[PDB]
Amino acid sequence: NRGLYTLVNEYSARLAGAPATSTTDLQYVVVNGTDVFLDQPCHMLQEAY
Amino acid sequence: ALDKSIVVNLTSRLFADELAALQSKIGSVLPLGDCHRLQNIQALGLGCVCSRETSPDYIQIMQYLSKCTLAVLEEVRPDSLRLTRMDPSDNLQIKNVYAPFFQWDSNTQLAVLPPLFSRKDSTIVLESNGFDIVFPMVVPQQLGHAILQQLLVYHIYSKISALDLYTTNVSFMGRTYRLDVDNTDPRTALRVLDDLSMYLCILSALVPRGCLRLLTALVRHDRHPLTEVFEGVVPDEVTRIDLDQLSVPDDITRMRVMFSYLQSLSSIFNLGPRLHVYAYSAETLAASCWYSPR
Amino acid sequence: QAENAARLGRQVLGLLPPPTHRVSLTRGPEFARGVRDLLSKYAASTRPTVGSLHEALRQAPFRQPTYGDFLVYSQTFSPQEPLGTFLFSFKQEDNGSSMDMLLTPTSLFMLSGMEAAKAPQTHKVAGVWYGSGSGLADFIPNLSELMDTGEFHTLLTPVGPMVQSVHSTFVTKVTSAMKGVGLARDEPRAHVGLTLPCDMLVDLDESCPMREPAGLNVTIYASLVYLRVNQRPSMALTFFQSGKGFAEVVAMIKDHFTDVIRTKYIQLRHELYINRLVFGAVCTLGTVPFDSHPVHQSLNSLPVLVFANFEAACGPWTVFL
Amino acid sequence: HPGFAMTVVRTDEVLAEHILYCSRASTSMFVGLPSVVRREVRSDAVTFEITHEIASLHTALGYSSVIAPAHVAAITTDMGVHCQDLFMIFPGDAYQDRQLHDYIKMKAGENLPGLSHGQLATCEII
Amino acid sequence: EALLGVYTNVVEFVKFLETALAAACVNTEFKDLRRMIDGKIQFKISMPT
Amino acid sequence: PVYSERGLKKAVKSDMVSMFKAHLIEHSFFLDKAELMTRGKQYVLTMLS
Amino acid sequence: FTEYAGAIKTITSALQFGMDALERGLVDTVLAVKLRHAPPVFILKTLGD
Amino acid sequence: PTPVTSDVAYFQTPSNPRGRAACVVSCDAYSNESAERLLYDHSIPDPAY
Amino acid sequence: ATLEQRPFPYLATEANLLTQIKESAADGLFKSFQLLLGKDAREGSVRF
Repeated sequence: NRGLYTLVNEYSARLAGAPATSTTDLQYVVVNGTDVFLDQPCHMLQEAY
Repeated sequence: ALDKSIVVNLTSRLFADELAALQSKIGSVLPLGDCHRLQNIQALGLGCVCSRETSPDYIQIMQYLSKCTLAVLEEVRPDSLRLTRMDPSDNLQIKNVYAPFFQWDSNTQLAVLPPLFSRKDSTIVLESNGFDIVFPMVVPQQLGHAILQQLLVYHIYSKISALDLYTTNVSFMGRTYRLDVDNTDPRTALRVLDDLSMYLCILSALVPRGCLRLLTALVRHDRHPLTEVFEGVVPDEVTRIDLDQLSVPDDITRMRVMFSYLQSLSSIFNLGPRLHVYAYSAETLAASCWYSPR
Repeated sequence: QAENAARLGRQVLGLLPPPTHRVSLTRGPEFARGVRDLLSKYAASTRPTVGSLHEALRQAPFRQPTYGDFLVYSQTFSPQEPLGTFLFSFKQEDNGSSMDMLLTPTSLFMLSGMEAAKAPQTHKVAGVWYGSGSGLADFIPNLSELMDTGEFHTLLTPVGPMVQSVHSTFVTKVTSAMKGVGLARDEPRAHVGLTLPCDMLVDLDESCPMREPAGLNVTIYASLVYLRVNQRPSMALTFFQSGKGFAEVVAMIKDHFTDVIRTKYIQLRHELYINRLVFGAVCTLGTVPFDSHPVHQSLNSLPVLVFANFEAACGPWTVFL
Repeated sequence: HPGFAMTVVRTDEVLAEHILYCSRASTSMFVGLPSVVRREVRSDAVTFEITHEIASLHTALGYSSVIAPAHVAAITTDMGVHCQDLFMIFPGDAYQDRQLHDYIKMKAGENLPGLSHGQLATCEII
Repeated sequence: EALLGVYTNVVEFVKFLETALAAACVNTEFKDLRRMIDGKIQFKISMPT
Repeated sequence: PVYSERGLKKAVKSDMVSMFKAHLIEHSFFLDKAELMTRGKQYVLTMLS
Repeated sequence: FTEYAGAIKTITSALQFGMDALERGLVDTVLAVKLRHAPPVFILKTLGD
Repeated sequence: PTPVTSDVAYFQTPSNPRGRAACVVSCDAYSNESAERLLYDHSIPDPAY
Repeated sequence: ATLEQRPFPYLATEANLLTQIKESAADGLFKSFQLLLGKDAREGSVRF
């Protein structure tokens, strides 16, 4: 909801809510954010392709 | 010799609000997970077992506490928490800021307990990082025992209800207190009670007969200050067991097994790690103590 | 030949306890210059070298075990061992000056007399170190009666791993280790770790995980279980490895022996003897450091674990049930 | 066809190589001094520790670095038609007849030892 | 039977100052950074009309 | 090493065998597939580099 | 002598390891600082105009 | 021989005529008990469909 | 043809040998290896 300059800042430095695991058999949610490098551009735009 | 220091990296600048609480409790014992210098903030809390949305179970939390390494704070910088470590068997300065305040002296004794009086007072929340930190409580052994006595008595008499003044109050010389039970998972507190039903009915099978006849001679007329539990009336059960004749070598074999099973009740009434204070300063609130994991 | 004698002048005077820190006050602040091992942060450079840090490597902790010296009949202590086995000292009465009885866990399997499938691997190996079992049972004529009243755990004192055995024909000398890591005799600069058979050891921390804390300390526990097989009293000794604290492991040991507790106490609906009620006892054989990998070995096969950096600290027997 | 239609939502993951551009002199860097700390001294070994501390500050106010998706390397998510079992997320909720609940759980459903096309992907039903 | 070769890797260090990544940065060696609590850089922007 | 940077899990081997098949069909007999392409030299040279 | 001098080669190469795994620590953290403040093109391009 | 109701869309994509896929490179190494559930167990769907 | 940890005077090469060693040794690229962690990574002693 906040101003879009803060949403540019928080987009890269904050892994957003409910991501998915990589490399493991099913889509689990990752709680260990020491390693995972995913960027999900579906929250800012609020779409589904 | 050895080094012991833990500096805790942290991903957001803390606010002045939560910096004031951490500065107020600058000497404080809290467990943490891994034994390294650099450490995430999600290990420093006791809140990995005691959360808000999950119902805490204080026995399991206390069961959790004897596994972990323990730590004392040194500084609270605005980015990083800096802590020192407690290892066997090392003398160390310990300084109580613990809010349900009790008085210590030289040659006292201590033990570490989960927060059992006021969770809101003993846990500060970090909205900056989203993870909350739970401090444990250090108690002398006499009240260290007497809280676990009242907590096991509670889970027996909450199951019978399937009121509060007898079940949730810890008694002590001069003060009375309130245990914090609103949402407790009793199931880890009941496997302890399941093993009490194992020992206590074995201890009812090997009762010595001469010690029961000693009470039938005692509590009827000989009234003592510490026998006021029975209120001057014999129980109906004690009259039923002493019908046999007394013989000495029968009770010799009974009192050895009575002796050996009271060695086993150490395992079910264990506190956490124990702290042997040899010197305590009064006006400075610091102490000196050697840590012993048992 | 004094060059041989000056070597002992070097090595004895270099290998002593550190002396007491005592400096006269008239010298002044020179005592603070003699506090070197308490200092624990050393400066690093752009390219540090051994010549930069030969002072940081010099200050070391003061560690020393306390050995035991045992003189054993060579019929009991089998002449070949893997040099790191754990020991016990059975004791009944001082009959002579110094003749001592020692029990390895493979020797204590044979006095037990339990079934083969309880420990399927060491039964073959302990039956070739010994006879049918009556080569050892003639020393203890009370093995039928110590198992009934339950006195057998009160007569064993856990001592620690082997260091050296000098073997003769009729008498075997055995030097074991208490209080810590015993120095290896034949290999220099080496440390004898403790070797357990894989059959006797029962691990306790094992999970899918399906999270538990790490620490500095994982403790090997011994156990000894009084039971009855073929309507005859017999014992069972197992080992346990966990760093969970003493309040959990007594609850974790009872879940392991749930079946054996039930099959015994079906008997005492008919006969209730108070001597029979004692069931087990648990000692503390000393600590292991966290995350040291137990290394599997095999000898003739007999699979045998080994633990690096095992330091010993004996405890009493406490009677669980 | 039952009385209702339904939509289905997936996810997808793409191993992507990236181009990171960074303009000149955008961060000021501060470099301390390394030290050696000795701890966890044991009988077989002695462990050391070499630590270093860094302060980094952003020189300018505008954005001075830009990342970009450049090259697709793989697709991991397999775009599978596996759907999510609500029996797994919500194991507490069940039907009143415990004999009928074990019937519907039979007719719908670590089980997979190997997967051929790729990492399996859960769907939903709205 | 014979030894024919006895071969081994050598790790050549790559300094940060000789990477070309350091062209995106400004590097100052600072002797006592453990003493510092907080750093601060302050901007004054005038805007003509 | 962009595929095996996570370690060869069960889901990396499947993504890697699914590229053994796709290169066996699309890029095979490459000097015979480039007799009938328009690029020609540019296809063989990127195949042979 | 060849036991001593082959053990001083161990402890240097165990300590050249310690410093040259810390120069990788610079190059890691400086690159990780850049990626926290690097928004993508599609967000930043229209804000650039 | 095959049921007359088998799909034609199986015969276009290159998989084996067993009816189930037989890729064993996908599953775990040296686990013979786990690689047999791919070939012959029908509690699971085949890894193709 | 046996592997042995004798303290040879190992020679130095220009080329790197580190690309895909974590997942080649574990999945069996080459027979007869041995991984050495920590204090084991040393040229131990000579005994003839």
